[PDB]
Amino acid sequence: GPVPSRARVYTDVNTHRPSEYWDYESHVVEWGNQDDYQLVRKLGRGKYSEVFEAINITNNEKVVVKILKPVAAAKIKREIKILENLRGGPNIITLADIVKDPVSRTPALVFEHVNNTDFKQLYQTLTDYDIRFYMYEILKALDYCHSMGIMHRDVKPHNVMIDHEHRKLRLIDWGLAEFYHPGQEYNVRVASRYFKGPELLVDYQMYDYSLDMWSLGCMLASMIFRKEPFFHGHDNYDQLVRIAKVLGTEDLYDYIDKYNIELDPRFNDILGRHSRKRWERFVHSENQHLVSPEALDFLDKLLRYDHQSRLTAREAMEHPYFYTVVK
Ligand SMILES: Nc1ncnc2c1ncn2[C@@H]1O[C@H](COP(=O)(O)OP(=O)(O)O)[C@@H](O)[C@H]1O
Ligand SMILES: N#CCc1c[nH]c2ccc(Br)cc12
Repeated sequence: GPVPSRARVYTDVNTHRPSEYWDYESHVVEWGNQDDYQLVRKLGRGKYSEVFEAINITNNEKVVVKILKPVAAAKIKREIKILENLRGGPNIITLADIVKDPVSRTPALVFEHVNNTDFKQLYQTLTDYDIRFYMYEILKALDYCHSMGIMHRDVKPHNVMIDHEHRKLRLIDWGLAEFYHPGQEYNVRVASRYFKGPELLVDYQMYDYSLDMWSLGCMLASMIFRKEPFFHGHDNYDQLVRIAKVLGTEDLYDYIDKYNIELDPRFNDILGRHSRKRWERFVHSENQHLVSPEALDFLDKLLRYDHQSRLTAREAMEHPYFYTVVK
């Protein structure tokens, strides 16, 4: 069957921490006062929660309340444990409180509020310098969570909040985040379609932190090339074909051969034969202002089929693309 894999960094983090750190099922939730929060307006609803803007009446400060939908209790204790483990880390959203919602009878997670810049405005107006600056800020959050033995598994632009006036970034939505344990087989049904790594698309379960680096590369490619999304699959199968039209099929077959993966036979009639395209193929007069040889080299080192061959978050921070960013 498939050849096993393990991360090339932070392999041992969870074995050297006390069991209390990663055994989220055993964690006893400390409950706050639901009356401290007055809901103001609904911001959104997803598959797993309803999100509200609220006010903490003990300090008149704005907060965001995520009222979880009735779902596997294991998923909720996992998100809480990850948020508590990462609290105070660089650019990680702060979990302010946990209360029992009186209406839903389910947990409501209370987060610090971010006066976030509209997503469309960020996509349309961030400059070359701003993309480098904010990518460096995302890498601080990713190296922190990876160093803490956690993979986000849902890196995408709507999960990165920016308050552009204050040059403040936060990585949010840790509901798909998981503890990395070497040799563990994970569910491939994670991440959003356009940001799914090849490991998920070929059904390789022994993945690691490097899935987040693929997702980050998809975000960067969309931003620098002005193509939303960069890999625009009609479904999870066509998603791999879209990747193969850029990275080529030969490196894809070498990847599946290395890990002794059996490709779904559904791919035999749709994958075709493609050569790798040079990154300059995607440059045009409307994205030239965001492209540089350092941006392309950095992107090339994130967007690799072999998850073990991608830059780690800490190696990425060393890249020349960031030399211009004030530190
Ligand atoms: N900490 C936060 N500060 C400000 N807005 C937030 C915060 N967390 C989430 N939001 C906002 O919540 C809104 C609704 O999210 P939603 O689509 O319901 O999420 P999910 O899919 O996780 O349920 C989004 O527009 C997002 O920007
Ligand atoms: N794509 C897009 C827009 C966007 C939302 N959050 C971001 C964080 C960093 C960078 Br760089 C871009 C974004």
